[PDB]
Amino acid sequence: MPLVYMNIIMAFAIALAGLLMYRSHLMSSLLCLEGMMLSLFIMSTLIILNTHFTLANMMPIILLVFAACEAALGLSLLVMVSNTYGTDYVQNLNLLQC
Amino acid sequence: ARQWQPDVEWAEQFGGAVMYPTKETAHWKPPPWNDVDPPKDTLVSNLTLNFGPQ
Amino acid sequence: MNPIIYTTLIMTVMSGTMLVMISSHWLLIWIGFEMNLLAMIPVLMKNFNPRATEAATKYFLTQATASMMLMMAIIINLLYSGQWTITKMFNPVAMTMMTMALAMKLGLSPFHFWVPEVTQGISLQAGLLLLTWQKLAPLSVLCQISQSINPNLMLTMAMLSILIGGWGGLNQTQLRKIMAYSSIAHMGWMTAVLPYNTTMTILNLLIYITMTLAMFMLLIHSSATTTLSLSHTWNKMPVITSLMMVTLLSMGGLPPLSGFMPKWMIIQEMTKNESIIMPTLMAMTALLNLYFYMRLAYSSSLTMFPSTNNMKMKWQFEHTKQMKLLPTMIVLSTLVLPMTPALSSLN
Amino acid sequence: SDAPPLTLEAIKDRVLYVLKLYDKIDPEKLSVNSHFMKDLGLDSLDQVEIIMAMEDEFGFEIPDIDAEKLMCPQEIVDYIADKKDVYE
Amino acid sequence: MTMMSGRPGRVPLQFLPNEARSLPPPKLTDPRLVYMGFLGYCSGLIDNAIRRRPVVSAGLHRQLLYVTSFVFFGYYLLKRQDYMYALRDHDMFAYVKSHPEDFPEKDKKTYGEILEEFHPVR
Amino acid sequence: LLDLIWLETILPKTTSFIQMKMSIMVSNQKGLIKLYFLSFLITIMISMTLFNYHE
Amino acid sequence: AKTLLHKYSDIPEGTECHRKAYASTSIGGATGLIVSAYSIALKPPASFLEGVARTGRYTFTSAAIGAIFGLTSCISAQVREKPDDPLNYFIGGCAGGLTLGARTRSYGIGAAACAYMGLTAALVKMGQLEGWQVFAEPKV
Amino acid sequence: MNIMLTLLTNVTLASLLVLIAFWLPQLNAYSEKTSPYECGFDPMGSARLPFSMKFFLVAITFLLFDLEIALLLPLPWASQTNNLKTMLTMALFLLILLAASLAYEWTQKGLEWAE
Amino acid sequence: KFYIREPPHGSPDWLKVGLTLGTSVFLWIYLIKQHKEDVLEYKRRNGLE
Amino acid sequence: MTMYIAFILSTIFVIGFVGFSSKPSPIYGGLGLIVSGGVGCGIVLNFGGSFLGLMVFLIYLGGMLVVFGYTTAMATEMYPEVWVSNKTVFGAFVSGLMMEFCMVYYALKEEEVEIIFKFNGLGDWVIYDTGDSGFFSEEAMGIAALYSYGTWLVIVTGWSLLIGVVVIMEITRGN
Ligand SMILES: CCCCCCCCCCCCCCCCCC(=O)OC[C@H](COP(=O)([O-])OCC(O)COP(=O)([O-])OC[C@@H](COC(=O)CCCCCCCCCCCCCCCCC)OC(=O)CCCCCCCCCCCCCCCCC)OC(=O)CCCCCCCCCCCCCCCCC
Ligand SMILES: CCCCCCCCCCCCCCCCCC(=O)OC[C@H](COP(=O)([O-])OCC(O)COP(=O)([O-])OC[C@@H](COC(=O)CCCCCCCCCCCCCCCCC)OC(=O)CCCCCCCCCCCCCCCCC)OC(=O)CCCCCCCCCCCCCCCCC
Ligand SMILES: CCCCCCCCCCCCCCCCC[C@@H](O)O[C@H](CO[C@H](O)CCCCCCCCCCCCCCC)COP(=O)(O)OCC[N+](C)(C)C
Ligand SMILES: CCCCCCCCCCCCCCCCC[C@@H](O)O[C@H](CO[C@H](O)CCCCCCCCCCCCCCC)COP(=O)(O)OCC[N+](C)(C)C
Ligand SMILES: CCCCCCCCCCCC(=O)SCCNC(=O)CCNC(=O)[C@H](O)C(C)(C)COP(=O)(O)O
Repeated sequence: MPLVYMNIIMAFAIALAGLLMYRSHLMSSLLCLEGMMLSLFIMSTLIILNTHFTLANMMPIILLVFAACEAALGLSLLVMVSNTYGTDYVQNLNLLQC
Repeated sequence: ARQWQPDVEWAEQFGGAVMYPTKETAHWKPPPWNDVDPPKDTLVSNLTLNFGPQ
Repeated sequence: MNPIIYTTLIMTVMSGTMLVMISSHWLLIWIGFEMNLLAMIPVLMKNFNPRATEAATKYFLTQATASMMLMMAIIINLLYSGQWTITKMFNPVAMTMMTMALAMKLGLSPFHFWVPEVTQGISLQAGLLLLTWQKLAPLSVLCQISQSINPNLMLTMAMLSILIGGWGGLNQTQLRKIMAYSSIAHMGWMTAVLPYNTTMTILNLLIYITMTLAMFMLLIHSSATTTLSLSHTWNKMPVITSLMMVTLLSMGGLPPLSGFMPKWMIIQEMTKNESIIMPTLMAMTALLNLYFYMRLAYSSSLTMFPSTNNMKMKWQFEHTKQMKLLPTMIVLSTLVLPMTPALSSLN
Repeated sequence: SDAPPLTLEAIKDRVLYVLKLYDKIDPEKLSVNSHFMKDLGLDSLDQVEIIMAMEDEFGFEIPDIDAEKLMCPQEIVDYIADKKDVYE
Repeated sequence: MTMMSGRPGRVPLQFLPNEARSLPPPKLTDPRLVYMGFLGYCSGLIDNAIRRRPVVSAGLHRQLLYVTSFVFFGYYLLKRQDYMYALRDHDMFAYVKSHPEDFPEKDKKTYGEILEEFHPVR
Repeated sequence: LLDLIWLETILPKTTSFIQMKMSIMVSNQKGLIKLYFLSFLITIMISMTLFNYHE
Repeated sequence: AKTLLHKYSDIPEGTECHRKAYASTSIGGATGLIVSAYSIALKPPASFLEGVARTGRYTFTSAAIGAIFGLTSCISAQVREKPDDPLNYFIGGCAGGLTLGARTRSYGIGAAACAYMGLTAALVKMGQLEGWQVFAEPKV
Repeated sequence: MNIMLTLLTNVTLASLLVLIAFWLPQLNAYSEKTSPYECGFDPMGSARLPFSMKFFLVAITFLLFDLEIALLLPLPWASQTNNLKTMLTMALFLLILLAASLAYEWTQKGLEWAE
Repeated sequence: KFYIREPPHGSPDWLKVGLTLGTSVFLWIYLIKQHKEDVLEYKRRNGLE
Repeated sequence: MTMYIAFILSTIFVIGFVGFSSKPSPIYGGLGLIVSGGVGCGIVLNFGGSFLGLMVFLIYLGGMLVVFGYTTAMATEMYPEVWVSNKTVFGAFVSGLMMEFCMVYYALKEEEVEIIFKFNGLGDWVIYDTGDSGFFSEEAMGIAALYSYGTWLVIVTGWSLLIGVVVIMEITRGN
């Protein structure tokens, strides 16, 4: 594997790590979700272009579409949470325990 | 001469948030009767702006 | 929410699950998971009540993270072999990533934390759907890629799920958290036998689904979500508590009830593969589930708790809406052991 | 767990620390039973500042009434004990 | 692992292949069918119990439908199960036939020639 | 000494105490996603090296 | 990962007690590090110094248990001239169990840990001897 | 390579203009001069306080509608296929569902800003 | 009697009763016919009769 | 090794990921993701995927505009954080930069195996095709085949987008 593939995979790992390690703002985590989607898009596009798989050229576009549905979903939830607390802090989501 | 059935002091053992109360967990409270918490009347501030003189 | 909108969201959830179940292309399986989650989020929020918003946000974050790892595993597998067909997963790093993503989706330990919170935060109908229908797609994927699954990782998560479900259920007074921990333990039982025999996995899933449907419908019939609220039901509908006690005993796995069939069928299978310690530990650990089922049975049916005066008014009214499949579900969840050999029809 | 079981001795120690933290009062001169107005020559406005310092210290609102009578440290201790339900 | 999921010539969603017609159908007095009917009767009784109706005599048409549906489903379930076990036996015998060196026929000694250890109980 | 105390202590009382302690430890999570998503990260990292780095 | 297990397993039982004890100490230290990581994640320590102190405490406890177990099991297998005997592992099991009781400073934990760690270690020795499989590869 | 040179040239020109703007004239910066502007009176609160979005649902909807232009942008190349009947059915299907999405949001009062 | 006339009462819903009984008899007739056909086909294939 | 253009672009991609993965103020986080989107567009252009790179850049520009608008409303935080405004954010940023440089150095002059496989460098130019033919763009034909081959994909994508409109309208209803 060339250095570009490892750079893309490292980008995905950094974003996943960013998602997993929460700070305070919910939106900061939605941004890491978007970054994971972007890294997947670039990785799959590079693999598809390199092997000249013509039909697969439509799959990153599809991959983009469901990226928006996931973002629009998340932002929707971020609205409701904010409407309850006046803040998007994940500390407030502690009504339910394990 | 009567079979023993549970009373209030027995029933109250299961009324807690958790079956085994713990120093830290004794401050947990049971959920509301409907799953509706009191509305958190958060003060969403209105922006204050000076329109004029200049 | 409008009834037509609710109906179409339910159909979209089912359509996503079926899309996962009929696809041969990995991208379509991923799309099915995405479509399932998209329609699943509003069903959890049908009653607003901010605890539902919290449960929906936690569920969305967990499932979106799992979806991302699933897509990454698909792409790694494609990189190491120009293959999109769901098969034995030519790359082992991709296989580990895929197993972890599916374990997060199912809620196996240690990815189990979200199940009790989301289940407690949503209504009983939403909990029924979440704990029955939502398991079909990930388990159907795991059955397909089972041959390439690493036994050490899958069995570690299975044992952890059984232990953690058993331990967590002991501390619960809320009925939905009890159901969640029971679900975690039964998921562990399902996934322990998966690398050896997928027919046993399917059989356990079906029996667990009928038992969970019966239990959730009995909890909907008597509008009880706590132990003390359920302890009033003997004084209003004794038959419901009697059927609940028998269903709880079956869920415990005691013979000659239906619950026993899967464990009996899994242990035997694991003994044909020279696995002895693992089934013994799993069977001994399931006694924790049996204990916290027996405690609920003591609370609701085997003794009579004090009642309230206003309950007298409830004596004058009947349950209006009837669940037609509840009697069949109860009978199927209890009296089905003599037809065990019919499991051969599942392969 | 939540706050510890506060006792009268803690209340007295905190109240006396607050008083000795006040500039217009010499520390070693003040006692637990020293009247604010008579013993320390403190005016009505000074007492108001001290009560507000108590509200900051113990975190609860003492109305204008029931503050017009807390005229020595001991009465402050008794008032806080009554409000917080502390007996021993 | 799936033992027969991908058996050659298998129709995806058939539930009852044509070759299964070569097997004797289960008798209508099959004890398994009678147990399915008993399950249907119990479902009808529980239906009467939950709805707060006279358990034994409330709805005879409904109880009859419960019994009939359970028996009707059980008949085809039994046919599929019997066919699937017949397939397992067919494949196992064919494989033993086609791999003689893996299942060697062993000439058996008599107990007069075998030397078993004796462990006295005392 | 034996029937009412030590035979109770070794088999059933020890088992009940151990299960109660383990249940309290397992179920005492405050419900903050920041804690158990970090737990998820630790779990993922272990899987990649402990079970993945030797296939 | 797997290397730490084979480092302990490659040394013959009643020989080279220093190297066997070092390998067991490494295994124990790794286990303590994993426990510390999960404990810090699920129960934050309220400051960095407290986190470091808790991690050091757990890791030192686990490594001490491993060192004592390995040292006493190897020494017992070498003086009794009987390797491949589970009693050496039982003796190592309460070596580690008494170490745990000393570390937590309680007699009851120490006695329970004797019993349970010794039984578990003897069972592991029996499984090594007889080929018992914890995770079994599918064959049928 | 030519486009990279063009981008570098444009950014360099803009940055040089900023540098001349900041280093050529005489600066006499003082506290009153650098204070925030709100028409002559000092600001009441912070400009970093939450500022409500009344079109929040249109903003979320714009995310989905923006992804549909990505699906419709390859249409010029799709008109060159032999299966024009299949292609035209799919193109119209995507635009009808796009219009239906707008119709649902419009009728259910989704395009109205919150008060 | 009752205060509210309790619409489902002494005259049962004859359409539903008829549908239930018709479904039961239709299922039974179909099952007997199916079993007869299965026996005939089994004997035909196995050279018994 | 030639001009190191692709390696430089991928490094800037990783640096932007580290920037928004640091979890500072979202306004800043949005900027880092925009930088990453532009640089990933450049990477894809350097491989013959003009349409895909431009489309992803456009999509992420729109999404980040919506995120900026949402940040000013629901994630404002009166003293917003830059990478040097807090020890945690700076520590995470420095950890990301150091880890990327360490991985690059270990994979560059020597040939280490990190998780999956190894790398020697050689520049990404080595793995190209040499194919010489065409009056069309292969990427464009592959994307355009969505309307003739991908009928099922169009159906599921369109249904999902319509359902997404319905779902967002249901979630924010409240009541
Ligand atoms: C191995 C072999 C075995 C396999 C086993 C498989 C698994 C077995 C089962 C697994 C577990 C199942 C769990 C089910 C959970 C369901 C949750 C639920 O409904 O709530 C519980 C519900 C609670 O009721 P309640 O709370 O009292 O009622 C209050 C209301 O909820 C208050 O709500 P309301 O006021 O809004 O009321 C509205 C109400 C009233 O309803 C109405 O008014 C109807 C209105 C009509 C509107 C029409 C809209 C049309 C436009 C939408 C179009 C959408 C298209 C989507 C597709 C897009 C494709 C791209 O509607 C509903 O209540 C729900 C409607 C359900 C609709 C079902 C849609 C099915 C979709 C199928 C998808 C697959 C299609 C193919 C896809 C192919 C791939 C692409 O009661 C129960 O359901 C009890 C449990 C029932 C379980 C059934 C037992 C299992 C099945 C047994 C039958 C045989 C099964 C095997 C079949 C074999 C094959 C032939
Ligand atoms: C149906 C079946 C029937 C069976 C069922 C019933 C029987 C079974 C259950 C009953 C026995 C189980 C009890 C086991 C130990 C439990 C200890 C406990 O509960 O701790 C919590 C309890 C609470 O601790 P704490 O509240 O945290 O601290 C405050 C202290 O209480 C207050 O502190 P303190 O100052 O008052 O005292 C602390 C300190 C100060 O001590 C004292 O104050 C007084 C002295 C106490 C120890 C004296 C032992 C020395 C002499 C005994 C020699 C053997 C017996 C005679 C044999 C004759 C041979 C013909 O104690 C020590 O320093 C002693 C350290 C260790 C020395 C003893 C260990 C020697 C092991 C024996 C090796 C045998 C190998 C095979 C031999 C083959 C030939 C026979 O701790 C204690 O108070 C008890 C400590 C005394 C333990 C030693 C006594 C047991 C001796 C035999 C044990 C073997 C039984 C188990 C077999 C399996 C294990 C491998
Ligand atoms: C608690 C007991 C379980 C209850 C289960 C629900 C009861 C209702 C039955 C559901 C009706 C649908 C089944 C029959 C309709 C047509 C079936 C056909 O279309 O599908 C076939 C499949 O047939 C079904 O598998 C058989 C369904 C029979 C279920 C009953 C077995 C229960 C186990 C024994 C417990 C005792 C139950 C007795 C009931 C009282 C296709 O086979 P195939 O596509 O190649 O296999 C797919 C899975 N593979 C490839 C991975 C193997
Ligand atoms: C159209 C777009 C392209 C334009 C093409 C031309 C590019 C022009 C460059 C842009 C900068 C324009 C600035 C013009 C004024 C000079 C400002 C500065 O550079 O001069 C002084 C630089 O001197 C400094 O004091 C430091 C001097 C020495 C210390 C380090 C320099 C070391 C170089 C060695 C010099 C010795 C002889 C070298 C011979 C080659 C700073 O003085 P300062 O007051 O702050 O700034 C305000 C300037 N005012 C007064 C005119 C308003
Ligand atoms: C940031 C800085 C800007 C400054 C802000 C400007 C503030 C202007 C506020 C002006 C309002 C008044 O004068 S209010 C009118 C105040 N005058 C009276 O009340 C008359 C009777 N005098 C008394 O009661 C005592 O002398 C007394 C000392 C009051 C104590 O009383 P005690 O005997 O009970 O301690």
